[PDB]
Amino acid sequence: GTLNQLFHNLNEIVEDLNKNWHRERRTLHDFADELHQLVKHVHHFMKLQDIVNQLDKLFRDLDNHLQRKDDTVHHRHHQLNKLLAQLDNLVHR
Amino acid sequence: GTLNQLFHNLNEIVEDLNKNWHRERRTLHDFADELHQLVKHVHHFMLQDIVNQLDKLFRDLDNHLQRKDDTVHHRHHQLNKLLAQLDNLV
Repeated sequence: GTLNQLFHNLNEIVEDLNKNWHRERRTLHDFADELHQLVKHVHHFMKLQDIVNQLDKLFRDLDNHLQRKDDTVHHRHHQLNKLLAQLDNLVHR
Repeated sequence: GTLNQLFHNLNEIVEDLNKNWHRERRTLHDFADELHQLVKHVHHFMLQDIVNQLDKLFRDLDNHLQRKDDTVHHRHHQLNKLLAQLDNLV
């Protein structure tokens, strides 16, 4: 009865979390791509080497960050869904 | 009963969320710091269509990070309420 309240509340939180992740992931992936583009671009222009090198380092840091983000969100996402399904079962029983 | 397993599991999940945010936040702020220093370096170096794009990216990320701080603040305050309530029920 109150268990129903928490389920509702958690379900909403987990949906919100998912939606934010979709938004973040797009924002950061476009971000990276534009970085990529600008690294390609600077490499087409050519002293200016410190700049391109540093952008390349930054592209790869981010790129590395997003891969690990994908894996981490994938795991938490299944752990929260698993848990919501358990709540679902326990409330209605 | 089994609402114990559910509480404990959610506790752990919420702590991991929290841990991974601080790791996240750090990684991206440092990343933004460099980007800024870089923009600021090139600005003084400067064709110049690139500093425009560079300064665009910086605020793109800076915006994202301020937004995130707020979003994370809200979510975690919600999950704290919920856990408190859940452990109250056990």
